[PDB]
Amino acid sequence: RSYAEQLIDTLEAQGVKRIYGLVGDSLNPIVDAVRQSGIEWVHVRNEEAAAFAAGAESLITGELAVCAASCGPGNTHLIQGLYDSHRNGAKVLAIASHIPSAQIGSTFFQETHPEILFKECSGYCEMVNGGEQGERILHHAIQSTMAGKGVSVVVIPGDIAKEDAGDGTYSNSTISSGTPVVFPDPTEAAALVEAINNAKSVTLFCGAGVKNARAQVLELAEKIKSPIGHALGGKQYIQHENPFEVGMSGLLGYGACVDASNEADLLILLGTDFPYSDFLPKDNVAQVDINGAHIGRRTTVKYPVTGDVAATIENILPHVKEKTDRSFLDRMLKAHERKLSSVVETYTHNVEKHVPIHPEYVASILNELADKDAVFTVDTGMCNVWHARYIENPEGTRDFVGSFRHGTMANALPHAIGAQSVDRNRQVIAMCGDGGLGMLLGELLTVKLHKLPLKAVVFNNSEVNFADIAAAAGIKSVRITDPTKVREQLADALAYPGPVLIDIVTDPNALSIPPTITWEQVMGFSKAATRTVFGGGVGAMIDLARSNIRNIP
Amino acid sequence: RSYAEQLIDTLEAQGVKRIYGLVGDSLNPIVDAVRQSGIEWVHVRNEEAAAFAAGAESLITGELAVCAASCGPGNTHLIQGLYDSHRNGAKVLAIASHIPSAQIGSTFFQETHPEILFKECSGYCEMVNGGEQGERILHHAIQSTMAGKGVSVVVIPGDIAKEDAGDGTYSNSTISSGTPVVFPDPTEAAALVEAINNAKSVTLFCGAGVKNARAQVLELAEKIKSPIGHALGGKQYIQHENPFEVGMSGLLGYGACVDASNEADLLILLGTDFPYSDFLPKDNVAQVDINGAHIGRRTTVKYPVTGDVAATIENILPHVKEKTDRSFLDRMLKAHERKLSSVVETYTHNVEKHVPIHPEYVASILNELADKDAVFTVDTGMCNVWHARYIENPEGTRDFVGSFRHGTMANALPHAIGAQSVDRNRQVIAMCGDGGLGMLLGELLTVKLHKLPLKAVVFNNSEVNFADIAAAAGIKSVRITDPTKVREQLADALAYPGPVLIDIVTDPNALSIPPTITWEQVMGFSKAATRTVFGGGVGAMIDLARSNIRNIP
Amino acid sequence: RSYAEQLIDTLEAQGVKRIYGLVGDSLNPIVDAVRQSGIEWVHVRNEEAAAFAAGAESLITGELAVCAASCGPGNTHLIQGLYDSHRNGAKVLAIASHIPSAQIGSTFFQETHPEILFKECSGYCEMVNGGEQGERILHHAIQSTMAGKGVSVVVIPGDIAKEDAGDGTYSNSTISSGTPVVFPDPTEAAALVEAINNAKSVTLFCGAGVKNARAQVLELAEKIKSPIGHALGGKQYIQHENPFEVGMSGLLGYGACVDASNEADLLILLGTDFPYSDFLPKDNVAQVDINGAHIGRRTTVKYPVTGDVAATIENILPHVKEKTDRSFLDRMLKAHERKLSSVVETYTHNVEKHVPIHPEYVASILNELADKDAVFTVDTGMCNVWHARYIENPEGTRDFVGSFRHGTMANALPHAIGAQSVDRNRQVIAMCGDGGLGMLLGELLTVKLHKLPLKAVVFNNSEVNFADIAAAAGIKSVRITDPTKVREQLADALAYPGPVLIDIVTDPNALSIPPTITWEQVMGFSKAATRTVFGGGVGAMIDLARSNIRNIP
Ligand SMILES: Cc1cc2nc3c(=O)[nH]c(=O)nc-3n(C[C@H](O)[C@H](O)[C@H](O)COP(=O)(O)OP(=O)(O)OC[C@H]3O[C@@H](n4cnc5c(N)ncnc54)[C@H](O)[C@@H]3O)c2cc1C
Ligand SMILES: Cc1cc2nc3c(=O)[nH]c(=O)nc-3n(C[C@H](O)[C@H](O)[C@H](O)COP(=O)(O)OP(=O)(O)OC[C@H]3O[C@@H](n4cnc5c(N)ncnc54)[C@H](O)[C@@H]3O)c2cc1C
Ligand SMILES: Cc1cc2nc3c(=O)[nH]c(=O)nc-3n(C[C@H](O)[C@H](O)[C@H](O)COP(=O)(O)OP(=O)(O)OC[C@H]3O[C@@H](n4cnc5c(N)ncnc54)[C@H](O)[C@@H]3O)c2cc1C
Repeated sequence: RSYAEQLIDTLEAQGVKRIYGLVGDSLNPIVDAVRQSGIEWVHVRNEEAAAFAAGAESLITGELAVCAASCGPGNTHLIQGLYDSHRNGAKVLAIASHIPSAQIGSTFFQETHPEILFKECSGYCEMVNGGEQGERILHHAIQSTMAGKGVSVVVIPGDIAKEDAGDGTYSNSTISSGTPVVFPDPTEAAALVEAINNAKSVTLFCGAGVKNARAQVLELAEKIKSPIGHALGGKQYIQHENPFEVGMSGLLGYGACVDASNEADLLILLGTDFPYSDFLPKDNVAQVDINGAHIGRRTTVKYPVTGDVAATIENILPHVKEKTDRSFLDRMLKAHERKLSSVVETYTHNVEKHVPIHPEYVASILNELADKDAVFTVDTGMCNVWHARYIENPEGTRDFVGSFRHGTMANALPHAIGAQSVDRNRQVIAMCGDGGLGMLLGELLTVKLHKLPLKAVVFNNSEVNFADIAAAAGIKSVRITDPTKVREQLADALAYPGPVLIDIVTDPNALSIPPTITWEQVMGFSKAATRTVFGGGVGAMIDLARSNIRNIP
Repeated sequence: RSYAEQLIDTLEAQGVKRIYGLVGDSLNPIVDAVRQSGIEWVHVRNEEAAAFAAGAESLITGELAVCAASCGPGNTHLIQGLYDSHRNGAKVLAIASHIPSAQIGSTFFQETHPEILFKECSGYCEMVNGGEQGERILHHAIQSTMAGKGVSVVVIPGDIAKEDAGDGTYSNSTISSGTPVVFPDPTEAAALVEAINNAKSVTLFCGAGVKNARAQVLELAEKIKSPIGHALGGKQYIQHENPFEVGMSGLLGYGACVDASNEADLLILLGTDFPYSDFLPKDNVAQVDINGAHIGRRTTVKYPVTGDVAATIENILPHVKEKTDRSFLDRMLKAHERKLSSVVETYTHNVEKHVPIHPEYVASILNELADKDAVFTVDTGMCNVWHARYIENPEGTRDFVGSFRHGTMANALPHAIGAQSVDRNRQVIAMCGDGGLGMLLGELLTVKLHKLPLKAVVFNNSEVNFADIAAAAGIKSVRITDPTKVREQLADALAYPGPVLIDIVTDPNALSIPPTITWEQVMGFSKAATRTVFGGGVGAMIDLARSNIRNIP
Repeated sequence: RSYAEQLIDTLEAQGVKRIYGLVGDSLNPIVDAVRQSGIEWVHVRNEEAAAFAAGAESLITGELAVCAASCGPGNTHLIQGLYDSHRNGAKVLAIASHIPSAQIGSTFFQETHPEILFKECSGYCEMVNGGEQGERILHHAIQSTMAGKGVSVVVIPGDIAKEDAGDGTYSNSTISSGTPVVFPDPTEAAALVEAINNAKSVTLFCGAGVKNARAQVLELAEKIKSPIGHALGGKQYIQHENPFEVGMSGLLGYGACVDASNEADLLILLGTDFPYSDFLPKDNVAQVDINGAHIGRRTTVKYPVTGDVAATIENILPHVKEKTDRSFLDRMLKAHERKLSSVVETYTHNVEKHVPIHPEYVASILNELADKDAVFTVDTGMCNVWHARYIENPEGTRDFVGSFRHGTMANALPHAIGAQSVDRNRQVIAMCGDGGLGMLLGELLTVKLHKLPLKAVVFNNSEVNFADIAAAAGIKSVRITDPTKVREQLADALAYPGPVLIDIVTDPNALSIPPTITWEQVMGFSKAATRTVFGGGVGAMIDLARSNIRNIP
């Protein structure tokens, strides 16, 4: 058998179910092996979508996901989605098909040196030079991404896919995909205990690193009476049913999070790399991170701790003294609810009758009507504001995929294609901005071909009729222009048993920016301390804020 | 004044009229300086289009063209178009806006290291670290691309655009954009004279390097009675009104070019880097190239000559003896016309009544109806076959832009946006494949915004209604399904004074591939000598073939 | 036969006589093929020396020179010498032996990715992946460096050297190594003519680009009565027998060059990339360079010309008007001789009796005693000052090799090993600094092994006895401590028919630095205009200065 056959057999034995990619001639031997296997080829019409779809699938499943591209220009289109996947921590293998080995170094038709292009967006990237070495580096690529070291790329000269397979020595191996339990160094954990016991008031600020530490964070918060704020990456895990909830920091922020973080005697950063330093205090900060290289990237950290959040809290809890004074927690919960109530009153008074349709009204209804376990994908831009302030996660059963770190546009539909491919019976909603729809046609043609029943909600601030474009491409569509019809039309679109594009004509003057917000602040290089956020209201998060006030002892 | 103001003033003083790009927040100071200048910002809705549009503009004008992108993901979208522009020899400066200098090295939001990504697709790529150094490297970037050394990239941390301008020392300089006259080394030129005088029969094979050498190539051919064949890059310059015409080599080839090249006593490669070595002889070859590093890249070369084609022929002509025997030239001209007549008879007999519409019928009519000075842009894929075999260049007044070397898909509309922006009164036709239309929407929205009257001819082998999609995006469209209506409907679409999308439903089974053509041959790594080309007919080129037979003495 | 045999046969057929390198196990197949060939392996004891020796050989012969290194750490030692060779324009091929192809991508023992390390110090660098492709990229590497495009590197996985040779298609080719004749663009040449005719006074400032243009530069100078100054790279070609000589600019400078350059109505930079902009005027400058990308790198250039210096002067001379007024030339020649006489009087009055020995006294005697056709190699540091101010080139028959652009230390003995290997009957003098002798032992052991009769002149400012070290390593040595014995002892050492190390105890307080020279000026980032040079005298150059005054009409 050939190396193309061995590559596909190896992926199949490891549980890979799909490969995303646009087929080109250099991939033909690999596509032929996939056709004879149990793996499904997912044909993306835009080559740039393949790596976002694989990234989104891996984020949903926790398992390896795979994308592929043809030689030269083909694998150049992997770069954006691989930066996004790599920064998001998605476990992706990219099969970068390459020119024939005989043409390397001759400035051949389509020739590139793909190893140079993926150096920053991967943990492992090597070229195959034969079947035996190709089997070996395929193992190393999978083992590197499954051990959490980043995206992996295997560059395969087209002709070598047809050469003989290796002998099986590396494909026979079991991949380590376990989660080690990382306890902190006792000296660092003792310094954190002392910092907490010496502080009269503590605030916890959580990011994506608290994903598997909800119970420990909440147990710690109840013991020391600490308000809990979050970065955007931690919103989905820690905001829901949180008795200590004080919102989010940054320009898309809300509530008393910036106040609680800067007024507490001690701030504890838990599993976060929140980059907007002008919102963070410097006086007295602790930071717990599983990657020690991340500690102190964003502000002065006096109590650094390398370790897992859950294992670190479990280790310090018997030595942390109970704080009976919750004056600070009560003050912050009250200020939090007043801040949310104030932005609702200032910006969304009688928003249900606003014409053209207010996007915040759409987001509020969308939060109510979407399924309790829906996946939301979020296009970079204004949709990040609507997700942050209106899309909630009751009981933690929704999933959220976006380009929160790499910040690239037009990611929602490619992410949704991967997320929807995991389970066709699960609802997937893609929040799309009209500006991020220049590549819409290829995304719709992929959705139509694979019958992926995702719901593309377009915040149309153009005038372009996206409902007519979707209908011409063979996709069911609806156009919403009257605010009194949003609930009815959205409920009917979300109930459609198939792919739908929902074209909602929204008000282009929605983004409210206070006169004090500068270009330096927007760009993230303003030094002066700030508590200023973009204008606009908030949604259903106010219900938890209000129950937390009623439950104050 | 600021460095952003100085950058725009410098480009404006050098004759730059447009900057192509998608505006993002990191570019705001530069966009503000453009607004107050005589330069027009051309807003591309797909960021990937900017570098193709600049590349196409530079190929048409011969002058500097400029594209720009916002930080991180933004300048990652420049890569495809910059590889294409760099390989095509287009003189492009890319303004790669970058994250704030204070965040470099902190894994900030959107952070990339753009210097690593452009190393292979540029001749110069440096980062600005202040206003004074920024003025200097802007000069060096422009001087490098104007001297023919490749694409140039200037990476500008967003905050530095607002810092003070340099003192003018480098912006005050005159750029050398001249064309030196490169005569060959007399020893190399003497060896070429001897090779020609010792050969009884000679064939010339021309590429893009004969652009300014038509008269010299034809004068040499008449003196030694040599058939003249071409690579695809040389078709536009040497095929028209050529009394020695014997067609093109490679799988998209036609006529007796492969026979004449391999049967002549001496083959002279003139200004070509044709990469399909299995079509080239090895026994006795000369090669003239202005870049000595390119000589002998593709086959055995015994008579290498570094120099300009026109200056080299002028230098050797007084020493080359007149060949009175034209038996070989006559045999090749006769075989050439029989080969063209044979493929017309085999593949396009009664093609005017073929249903669904034959793409070769569309291409033939398009060649007749398009203006004598039209620009054609060619989408990579089947449109390369139709351009090569049907779109002619009478009197050399048409221009052709495609991704002939980098071979990336979806280039036709981005190339056409740049070409059309040069002169709105000049016809621009974009030959689009239905597979290369996943990014169509953003291209149409740019064309609509700037009122660019290009004609997008879509070879629709899908069923998708692209005419309805174009009409929904606010673009005039027509749908052609009946072959007897192609001439009338195409003539009316080409006459429309504005942008039009022409959706032509064509036969998806057009590509004829002989059973002997292997995947190795398609991929370009088959070693065995070949004369086999893809099936299909040829167009109006047969008229010149037939006049050349009538003019045989 | 094997690819190792084919590589050596190919180099041998192209006239390669030596390969410099330290043999390691990964090179064994290549070393075995060299042993059975006419090529000599030159064993360098310090692997870092190999690339400097090849660079020096190529500078002396004008032909390809070759170095080799073993895998991993071995080819890492090529980098310094390859930056030096690449910047000096030496035509070098480096054979970078690499780990076995089966281990690539496995973090094997000694594994590196050598392609990344040579990107800036080469014009071509590719990896061999088989015998056929290896033959092809060997051709491309040689053709790139012989066409003047920079150093070339061929990376060869150790095991592939034992695989079968390619079929000969590329090794059968003739390499283009000719010198094209580059005439300027007539528009640029016309602007240069106008600038010269409108100026009342002109100064020419020449660099290494005037190597083959002495007669044209001197003919132009006589016609327009222009003083001729030089950068250090042009000293060896234009200073000797020059009736217009006005010295050198920069901190190591001398004479009226800075004055003549800044006081003339027009400055013409001819074949120079002199980097110390604070010594250059900005008001009215022309620049002629064969590489257009270099034009205007260093100051404002209003009259840029891309072209060869000799061809450009030949083209403009019939249109340049004769200037009969030589008031400026006479004033500059007089000021030049007064400046040289003044530094001799200020710094070297009675230097023949100075104790410890003055290095300027050593340099003056060395200039007199060395052969008329000697090669001088110059260690970076104080030896650059002594070469610049004391080592002359009567009739142009001496050669000079140094690290003038890359500026790396300890280059003199590795450069001298390559230069001496070209012709054992030609005198080679290496000017060594005591600080640049930490790697002396390996250099002496190579010189002893190959019986290279070079003369290592050590300016010993330590106390270390280098004569005793050389004697212990088996090399003839002499120690000079008395200034009255320098002439006699140096004459006897230079006459020794074999390698000699001459240990001269010199005064460590020789470097005179005026109180106005700042660290910014030493580092090359001071903006203010300057005419200040380091203290110290000059040598035999004063004889030409004085004859030029006597010959003033
Ligand atoms: C248009 C736009 C606007 C934005 N505006 C904002 C804004 O106003 N506010 C905002 O908050 N964000 C904003 N973001 C996103 C922002 O740039 C950051 O990506 C985000 O704040 C980071 O969230 P995080 O810290 O949860 O995740 P990450 O940056 O991924 O950090 C997670 C950290 O947890 C660590 N970790 C992982 N697992 C564990 C574990 N088991 N134990 C311990 N540590 C662990 C990781 O090593 C890492 O350091 C914006 C994004 C976009 C696209
Ligand atoms: C789908 C597809 C299929 C293709 N199939 C074919 C095919 O079958 N046949 C085919 O021919 N092409 C084919 N091509 C294109 C092919 O890959 C090459 O790009 C093309 O053949 C190169 O043309 P060229 O030699 O004219 O241009 P280039 O490769 O650009 O070479 C031009 C040469 O001229 C030299 N030069 C420039 N100016 C001068 C001067 N003044 N004097 C001297 N030398 C000078 C340059 O240094 C260079 O070496 C295909 C492309 C695509 C997208
Ligand atoms: C310790 C130290 C101190 C130094 N101090 C000084 C100092 O004070 N003064 C000084 O002058 N140097 C000094 N140097 C060297 C300095 O850094 C430069 O390397 C040197 O001045 C450059 O000389 P150049 O212009 O002749 O050569 P290059 O920089 O090599 O420039 C040659 C130019 O000629 C062009 N060219 C080549 N062939 C042709 C042709 N046929 N026609 C046209 N153009 C052609 C090339 O493209 C190039 O642009 C120092 C070096 C060291 C190690």
